[PDB]
Amino acid sequence: PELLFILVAILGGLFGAIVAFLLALRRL
Amino acid sequence: PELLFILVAILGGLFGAIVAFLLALRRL
Amino acid sequence: PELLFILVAILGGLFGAIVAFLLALRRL
Ligand SMILES: CCCCCCCC/C=C/CCCCCCCC(=O)OC[C@@H](O)CO
Repeated sequence: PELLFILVAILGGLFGAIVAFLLALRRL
Repeated sequence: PELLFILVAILGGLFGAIVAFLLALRRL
Repeated sequence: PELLFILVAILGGLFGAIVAFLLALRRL
């Protein structure tokens, strides 16, 4: 179950980076 | 503990995208 | 060990953000 929780953390970081990009476009 | 794990994973990706953007502005 | 679970979540989240930043960098 260790590797699966890593992908969850990796997928969450992938999601957070796109949120940072969408918030930037919201300003632009 | 599960909610905090996915939270800081999203915050890590949210924080990593901003630092990379500031690293990108350093080029140009 | 609730301390190191959060650290790997930060590492996994930062990993995901760098993935997306280089993933979107390919599209250009
Ligand atoms: C704890 C931090 C709180 C917010 C601090 C805000 C001030 C510092 C920086 C502000 C601007 C951040 C913008 C960040 C925008 C998201 C990153 C992005 O778009 O990357 C992809 C692009 O480079 C295109 O390939």
